[PDB]
Amino acid sequence: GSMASQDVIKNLSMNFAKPLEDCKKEMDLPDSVTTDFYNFWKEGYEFTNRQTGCAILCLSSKLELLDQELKLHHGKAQEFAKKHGADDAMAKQLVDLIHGCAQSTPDVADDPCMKTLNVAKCFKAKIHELNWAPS
Repeated sequence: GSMASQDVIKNLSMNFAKPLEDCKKEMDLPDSVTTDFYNFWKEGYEFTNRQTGCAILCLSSKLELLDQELKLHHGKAQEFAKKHGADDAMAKQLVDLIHGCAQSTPDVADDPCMKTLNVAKCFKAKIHELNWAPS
């Protein structure tokens, strides 16, 4: 049921966010990133600023999920989902959601942080639409 899928997204989310303290101390990120992460799955929550996108990129890099251009490595992202309990179909669906969001969010501003935050907002909305967002 939707609760089982939510549990996969919870496991993914918690493991993804584990190194946030390390990222904050390495990059001098504002404490607003920690607030945005606490509220990441809260329905109707809007993110604070582009530094939350920088935090998402730092967490992605620590988990070796980014390519050299700071874009998601689709294969590594799929495998990350499977290691946290996604079946191959669910993992492929999650990567397709991120890919669709990235195609809707070209990096016109040469700002990987703001582009990443916009992709994350789009991904969050798609996950709520599927009732896959954990409380």
